[PDB]
Amino acid sequence: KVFERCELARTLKRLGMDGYRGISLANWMCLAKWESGYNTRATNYNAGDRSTDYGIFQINSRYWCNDGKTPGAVNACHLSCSALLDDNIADDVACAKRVVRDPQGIRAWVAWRNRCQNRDVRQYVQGCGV
Ligand SMILES: [Ca+2]
Repeated sequence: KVFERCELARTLKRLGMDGYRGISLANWMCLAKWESGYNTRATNYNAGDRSTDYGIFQINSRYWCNDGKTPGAVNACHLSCSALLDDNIADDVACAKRVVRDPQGIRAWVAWRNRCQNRDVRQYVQGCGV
């Protein structure tokens, strides 16, 4: 499913992402935007390391979910990568929260540093009533 901007913003707020481990809602919106374009079915194969990025947050199969075909992989979220491709982002969110609980936090996603860090990210939540 492809979310509309404000519809996702309101969903994330309900799911408790605003201020999670110090990360503002606008940051999470910025990340979802550059990672998947707000598409829950998004998938990216990394030919280079044989891992795949899944879902709205492009969660990588080497560490966070199990797809069975990633060598030397762990499944820190205790989820099938499969679960990150449906239309319900409740587990995606629970997993994203798990990612940022690691030392690195949101920096774990290079697109955040490239596209969101030290930027005015208000654009992503303006007018959404969140
Ligand atoms: Ca899901």
